[PDB]
Amino acid sequence: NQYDNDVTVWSPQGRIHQIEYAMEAVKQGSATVGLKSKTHAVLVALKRAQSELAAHQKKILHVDNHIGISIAGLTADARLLCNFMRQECLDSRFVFDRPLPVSRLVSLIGSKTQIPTQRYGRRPYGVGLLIAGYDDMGPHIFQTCPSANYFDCRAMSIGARSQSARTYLERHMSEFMECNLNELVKHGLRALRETLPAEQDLTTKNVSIGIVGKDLEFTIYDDDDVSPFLEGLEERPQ
Amino acid sequence: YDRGVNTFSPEGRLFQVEYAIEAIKLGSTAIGIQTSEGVCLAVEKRITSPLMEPSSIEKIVEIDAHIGCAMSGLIADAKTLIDKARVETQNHWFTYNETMTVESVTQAVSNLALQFGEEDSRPFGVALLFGGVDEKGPQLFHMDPSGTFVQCDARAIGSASEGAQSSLQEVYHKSMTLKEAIKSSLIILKQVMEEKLNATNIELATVQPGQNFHMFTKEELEEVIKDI
Amino acid sequence: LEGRTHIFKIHARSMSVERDIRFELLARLCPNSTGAEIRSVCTEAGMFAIRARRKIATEKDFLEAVNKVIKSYAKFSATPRYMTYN
Amino acid sequence: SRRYDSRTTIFSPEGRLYQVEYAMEAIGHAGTCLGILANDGVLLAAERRNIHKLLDEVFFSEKIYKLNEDMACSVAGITSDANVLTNELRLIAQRYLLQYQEPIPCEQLVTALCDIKQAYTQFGGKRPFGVSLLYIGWDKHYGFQLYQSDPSGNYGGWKATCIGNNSAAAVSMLKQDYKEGEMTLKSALALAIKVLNKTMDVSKLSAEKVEIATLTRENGKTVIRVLKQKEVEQLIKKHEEEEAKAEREK
Amino acid sequence: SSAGFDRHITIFSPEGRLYQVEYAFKAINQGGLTSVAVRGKDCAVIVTQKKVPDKLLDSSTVTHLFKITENIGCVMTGMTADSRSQVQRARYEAANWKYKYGYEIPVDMLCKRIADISQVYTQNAEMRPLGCCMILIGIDEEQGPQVYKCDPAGYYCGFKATAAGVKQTESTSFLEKKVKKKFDWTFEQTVETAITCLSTVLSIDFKPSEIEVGVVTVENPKFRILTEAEIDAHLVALAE
Amino acid sequence: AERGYSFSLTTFSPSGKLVQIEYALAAVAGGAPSVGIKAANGVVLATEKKQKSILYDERSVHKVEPITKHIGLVYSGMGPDYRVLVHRARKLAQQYYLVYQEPIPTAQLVQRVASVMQEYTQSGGVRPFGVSLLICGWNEGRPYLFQSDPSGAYFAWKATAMGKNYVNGKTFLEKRYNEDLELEDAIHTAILTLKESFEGQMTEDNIEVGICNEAGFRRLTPTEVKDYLAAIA
Amino acid sequence: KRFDSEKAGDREVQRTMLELLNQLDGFQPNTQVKVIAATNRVDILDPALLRSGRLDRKIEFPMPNEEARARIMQIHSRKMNVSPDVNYEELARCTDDFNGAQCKAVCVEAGMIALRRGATELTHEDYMEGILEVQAKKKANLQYYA
Amino acid sequence: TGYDLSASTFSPDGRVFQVEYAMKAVENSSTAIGIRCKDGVVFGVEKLVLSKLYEEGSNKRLFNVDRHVGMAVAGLLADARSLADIAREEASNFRSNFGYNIPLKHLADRVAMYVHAYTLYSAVRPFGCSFMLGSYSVNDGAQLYMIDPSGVSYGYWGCAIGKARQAAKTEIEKLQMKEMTCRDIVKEVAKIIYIVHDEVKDKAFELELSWVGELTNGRHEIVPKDIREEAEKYAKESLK
Amino acid sequence: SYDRAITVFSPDGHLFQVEYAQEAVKKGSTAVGVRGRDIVVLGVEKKSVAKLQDERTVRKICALDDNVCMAFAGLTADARIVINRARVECQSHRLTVEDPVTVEYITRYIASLKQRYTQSNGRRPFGISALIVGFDFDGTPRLYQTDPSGTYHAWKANAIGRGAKSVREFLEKNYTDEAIETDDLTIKLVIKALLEVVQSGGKNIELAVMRRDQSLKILNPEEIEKYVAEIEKEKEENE
Ligand SMILES: Nc1ncnc2c1ncn2[C@@H]1O[C@H](COP(=O)(O)OP(=O)(O)OP(=O)(O)O)[C@@H](O)[C@H]1O
Repeated sequence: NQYDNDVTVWSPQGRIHQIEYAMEAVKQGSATVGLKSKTHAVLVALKRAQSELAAHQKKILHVDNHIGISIAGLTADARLLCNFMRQECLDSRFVFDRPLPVSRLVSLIGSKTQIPTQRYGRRPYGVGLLIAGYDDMGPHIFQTCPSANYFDCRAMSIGARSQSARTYLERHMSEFMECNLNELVKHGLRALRETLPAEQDLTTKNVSIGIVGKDLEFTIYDDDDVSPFLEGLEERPQ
Repeated sequence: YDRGVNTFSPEGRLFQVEYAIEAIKLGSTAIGIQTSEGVCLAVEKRITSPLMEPSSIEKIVEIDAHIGCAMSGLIADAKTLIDKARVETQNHWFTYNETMTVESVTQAVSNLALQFGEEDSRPFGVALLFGGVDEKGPQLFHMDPSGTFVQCDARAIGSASEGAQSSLQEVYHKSMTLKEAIKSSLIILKQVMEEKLNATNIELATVQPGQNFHMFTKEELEEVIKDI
Repeated sequence: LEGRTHIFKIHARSMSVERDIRFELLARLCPNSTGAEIRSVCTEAGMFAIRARRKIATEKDFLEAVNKVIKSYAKFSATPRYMTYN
Repeated sequence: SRRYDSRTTIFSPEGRLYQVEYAMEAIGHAGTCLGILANDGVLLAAERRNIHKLLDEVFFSEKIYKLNEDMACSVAGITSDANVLTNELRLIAQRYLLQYQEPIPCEQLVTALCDIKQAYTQFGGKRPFGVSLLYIGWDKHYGFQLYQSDPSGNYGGWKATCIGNNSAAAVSMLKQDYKEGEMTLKSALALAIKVLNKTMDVSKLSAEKVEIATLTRENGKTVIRVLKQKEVEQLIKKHEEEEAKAEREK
Repeated sequence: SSAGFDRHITIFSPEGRLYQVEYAFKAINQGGLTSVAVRGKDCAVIVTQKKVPDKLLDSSTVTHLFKITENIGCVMTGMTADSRSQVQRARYEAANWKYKYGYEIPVDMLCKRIADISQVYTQNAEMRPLGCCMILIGIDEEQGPQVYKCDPAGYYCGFKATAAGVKQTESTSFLEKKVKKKFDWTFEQTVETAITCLSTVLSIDFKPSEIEVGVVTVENPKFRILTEAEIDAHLVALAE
Repeated sequence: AERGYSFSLTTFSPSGKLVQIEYALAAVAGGAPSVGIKAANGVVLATEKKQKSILYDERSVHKVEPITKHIGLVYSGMGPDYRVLVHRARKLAQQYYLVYQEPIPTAQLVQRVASVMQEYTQSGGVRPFGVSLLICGWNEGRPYLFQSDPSGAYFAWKATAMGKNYVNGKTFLEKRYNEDLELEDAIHTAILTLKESFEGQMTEDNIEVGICNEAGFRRLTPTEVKDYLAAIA
Repeated sequence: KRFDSEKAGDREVQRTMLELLNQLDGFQPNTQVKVIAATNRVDILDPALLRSGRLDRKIEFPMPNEEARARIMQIHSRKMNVSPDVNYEELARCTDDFNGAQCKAVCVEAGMIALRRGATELTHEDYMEGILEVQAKKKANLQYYA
Repeated sequence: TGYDLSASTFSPDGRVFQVEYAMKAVENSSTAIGIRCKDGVVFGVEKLVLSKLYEEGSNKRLFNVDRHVGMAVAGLLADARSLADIAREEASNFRSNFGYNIPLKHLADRVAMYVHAYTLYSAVRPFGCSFMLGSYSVNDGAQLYMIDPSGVSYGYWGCAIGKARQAAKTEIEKLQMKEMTCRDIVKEVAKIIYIVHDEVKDKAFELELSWVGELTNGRHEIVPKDIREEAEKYAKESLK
Repeated sequence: SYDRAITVFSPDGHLFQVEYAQEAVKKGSTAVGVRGRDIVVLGVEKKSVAKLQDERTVRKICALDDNVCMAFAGLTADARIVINRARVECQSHRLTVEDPVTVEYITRYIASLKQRYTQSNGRRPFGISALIVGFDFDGTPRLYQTDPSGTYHAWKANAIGRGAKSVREFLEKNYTDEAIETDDLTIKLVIKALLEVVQSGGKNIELAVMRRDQSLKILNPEEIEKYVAEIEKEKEENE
């Protein structure tokens, strides 16, 4: 047990447990599913609260005009990178007078979190960011992990028991590329409805939804903005 | 098996942050309440001996003219955050010619919520209750030593945060007037105090758009006492 | 926090308990006391009862000694279990 | 690196300073000095742990180190560990003369060096100074003054001292000798001779192993008399006749 | 003796000995190489080799011969990772002396300035001692050639003929008796004895293409080494 | 605590003794014998250098590394950290030489170096110098011989010795050497006390005798070493 | 065999094993009646175990894959009742590092709650309920961690 | 007993446990190989498939550092992009102060001094990335270098990292390599790529291929699937 | 072996270097003090004076200004640090804005400086405390305290050290509201606590009284010698 003390030690299997322990903080986050189609992208998050009267904690928040994002895990290191996220945005918007494609943009975040995962005494950053943005080639859905590995996809699901959403996704996510914004949002929440316990809501204000497009600027939709999205759907079976 | 306290333990999460939560057990508790008419907040000074002077220790301080606040746990720990937060709202009124209202104070403190670190220091275990009146009217916000800001309309801290909020979440239905919640708080106050209620035991925090400031006054603190 | 009174319920049958005693009041003052450390509460109750020659023990009677029995016994060791495995 | 840190600076669970308690055990050993009240002068004496006669003794003042022409300090501890503090306080005493042009008083001279030893105890985890040295001098206000330094960063200054191990039989005798001041500078030195003769381990009052330096107040030179060991032997045999005279009573 | 965490850092021991530093003894064993230095009257000859486990091995890239200066070359042992970081430092101070001083380099005392940087490596709080072993030749004016072998303890060492390493202990045993007595040394005499001193150790005696023989002799002072041509001729010359 | 920049590793034992500094004395005891004698006109040093193999030539590596033209010196025990303070003393002796314009005495080399050497031991993360320096030279017409230690304490000895069995060679230098003698007689007993722990073979390369003349230090070549000692002492 | 001996607590057997290994070496007729050996960890392995008569077939068992973890839980339950309405895909993918013996405890805990539930019928969501139950760890939750 | 804690300390067996754990850390990653023909250098990367996982052509370990240089990397992907930016910034310093193509020999040497340095300090940690460096030029030619986390700089005609199959580099000697023009080479390597690494471990997978050499006039880019299309064309019919 | 943490702190509910530093407080020298409308009195004892040394070197009370007095309990090592520190603080305060801030600037200086002194790494918390003595402007008294956690607080009575010094503050509560109307009895309270506190030697006892805005002076053995005689007489009047 004396060889497990420090961070620098690689396991007898060759793995650093500190990144794995930071993966636990991402799993304890709310269930959220980001996704994109071949035309428009929709990301959905879940709001949580410690007490009844406490307002539901927001996750999806607007940063760039064409880039929406969700959040999970450590909020501290997220708000830090959040101020750093605003920075690089206005940087290219000032010098280059153009936005930043999400491809090369996240490559800076992965390198930003590389130093704290290396030097002794530094800690990784638990991060649940699901990034959806539009460059000239269309939408992109990346992922974020304390290992600093972002994977381009059409959709991903993170948070508590969010693997159940992927199982609904893998067959549907291939068929969700052709659907317009309207049915996509309600089909989007159909993925997260099995991620919550089936015996209770799933209310209007406990869920986060946002939509962004090539010609559509990303707008946060919550509380009464979800009412048109939740209406006209079928309940889960028994 | 204590590694760096910052190192994300086997469970895992920060040690010192997990420890600083227990630091609330060694200090008194408060009770927040919010209403459309105004925001009222109560506390207990936890007087051990009569030698303690009531105005010496105060658990409610006003960060901005219209923005009050409440501390938790220790005193001097919040005092560094309290006093420095007063510089924040003042410079905002210098650049924008308008003071921070109930919101830009939160993000100001939320950015500094965890500044701690070993290399490149120690996080405070003091919970903060942010009151005030913004353009949306009277509002009360809450934050925790872990650093995550979650909006809590009426929040209680201290070791009584468990019990005091349990009955408090039921009575927050919007059909209750501000005057009904004022006397509802002292019911929980007399239950959580071992010493009989006196002028030196407790204080009140009430802020309203029309009546101000206020802050709070003197000799009106003793009127709610004898009514117990 | 609401279960510390259950160990006081079985101890409420010990000796003679006054009806003014509130078990929910002293429960919060003694964290991580289980049933062993609050077994001394009703002990120190009867302990100082015969020391003072009195018969029963009111809440305020022993709880004044209970706030001492937690702190004065925490001077040498505060009885953490975190440091055992750590 | 938290396990490699031995928590030198940080305290002990018992309330004592963990590093300082083991520090002062070296002060009880090694250096041996003494001090007493004297009129129109002050005397200092020390016994060497280097007293082995194979040395050259070309250093002249060794354990007696003289920081300034008007001030000397008797050191107890490691030589080079103290030599860092010597030139330091020597410069502190010299920088005082620079911005002032007036001799540095003894009060603030001790509080300045004790804080230097304290800085390493309070932070940095650095090795604290295990050197405890005396102080002598004169000022226009309080006159003759005696002081002592402690490893914890405190001034141990009094009008008497016991350093660091032996002199025991003379210690309690100094409390019977507590009659304050006299001179006849040779009479106060005579009292110091019965201390060195009786309480020495090999006794015999070896002259080459000890050195006596006396500061005589003089206006305005303040002449410091450093004995050449030629007049020490006659000073040794001076009180040995008095000590033989003191035993004539009983 | 060991007490506390001293096993986990680089410092002294309760008995005043060393552990980390002495674990660098076998740090050369993982490489499993050998280098022997032989110096003559006007010449100095180094003998080394390399292992070829696979036919994909390139002779130029896996070449263990390092050239510091045109006049003065070198060779290493042990793991080649730590050696390369010391290569540029041997080139660095070289160019410093060529620039500032402008002559044939401290053929004698250069090992002091190199071992100083090598001692900084050892004297650092937490850093790798870099157990690579430095070996240099030398050229001076009317001093004849020079041979120097430095070890990563931070000290300067060099002599006529020196061999230190895994199997180099048995190689010096033959060189002690071979040099004296009394004898002189010519060009081919030092090249022929480079194998015989190793012949007391292993000397599998196979195709010379794998072994590299460093040679420096004073005609044109510039250090240099041939390719595969007459090294085999010197290998068949010593065996009659 | 704090950085990790190597705070002091030296602590105090329950009796107050130094931990790793006293262990550096074991390297001095486990080192090589070095002797020196202060008598009359000047100081004489006798060191011991023996090759572990027949392939080592002593004409290259020199044990005596004089700090100044008039100042010689030798060492005992442990090289790698020795050359650090040597060259450091070369840079440090210049401030006294440039500002005060004078061939700095050995006593000032003792005060300045031992202060930095003591500060080096106070600084942690680094192993203290295991080198015991014998400082000699000629100043103000009267030479000096001073001995330092890893802890920094400086002494003064007529005839001193270090290394293996240094307490036995110190008694021989206390008896056979007394009062003061000429440099020629000083070289005699300096080799005799060096031949104590020396092997049964003594040649020009086995022992090297440095001498500090009143005219300043002059390092004798192995020639004069084999001429006077052959026939040692 | 430790490093510095003697000796361990396994004394009689470490001589017995190397004797069990010895008669395989010195005596050829011992090739009769093949012997199977089993270990729960590879941390300590005697290099003498390598031989024809000694340990030969060696295959490292990792945690079974998602297809195998779903299988074994069903094939351990073939002796007992298996609940219908099961996708078998969801319970498979949610299992990471979970032991096969713990998969048996999943149907146990799901069968223990069937008592207080009053109905012996189980649902596909009850599997993943008992799957996440035993691991990761128990029983606490994440607070104060932001 | 804790000798593997500090990366600045040795081990009782006289080596670096931090590197021994780093060597097998790259082995657990998917296979990324490399090979060099006469006028070119070939790279390859395997992309594993478990569930879906995501869009094809994502997070490919093939990167382009410079005009004539490229990256075939294995191990942890985030540590590779950091070394990709360091090699990119180093290539930016060479194109600035000088302005011509950075030689592959010293480009690997600069990274060799970096990867070696992080292994020396206990503060930082070693690298879990073992990558391949290769390039071609008209004035240089085709070279390929194999860099290991220990910091050893060297190269062969070919090397293999990632998964332990290693049978995909066996058929290369059964086919013409240095004789071929690097064009048909692309499809000649991919035959056993599909055969070995059996579907029992991973049901599905995906292959990336990159090349740099004369046909691109020194430029480096990933060979498209539609052009010349014979990459995966000949790969499907060569499985038997 | 030795298993402990430092900062901060421990799940057991109590800090380490903080409340343990309170043991280095309570073990400090016994000292008392009171406040009044005109003359404020203080006291110190348990200095273990052997009669053979100089009393001015062991003096436990200094003054930043004639208005504000310093009283601390603990080791004298960190004392001169704070003495050099705080005097420069109240100096730079004297420098700009000549009219000083009243009692809330200085009491929060050492308190907050000690709070951040437990904050940054490489800073070991002080195991000593202090209580400010003096008089507020317009004839009001001022007294406060310093806490290892940095919390400033005002007391009606100063009781620290052993349990014998706590009786001195108990006797002040027996004077109720009116007492004392003469300064004679207020000084005699220290002469009465001289017997109760410590070894009752009549030596280590030292006091100074500041009447209104007049700068106090150390009591010479004349006034306090006369008030020591009435302390036993006033206790005999109650019999
Ligand atoms: N909630 C409770 N109800 C009843 N009794 C309790 C409770 N908590 C503690 N006790 C009593 O406290 C006493 C002390 O327990 P004890 O210290 O012997 O546990 P333990 O056997 O040491 O635990 P472990 O084996 O984990 O070390 C027990 O006899 C028990 O009866």
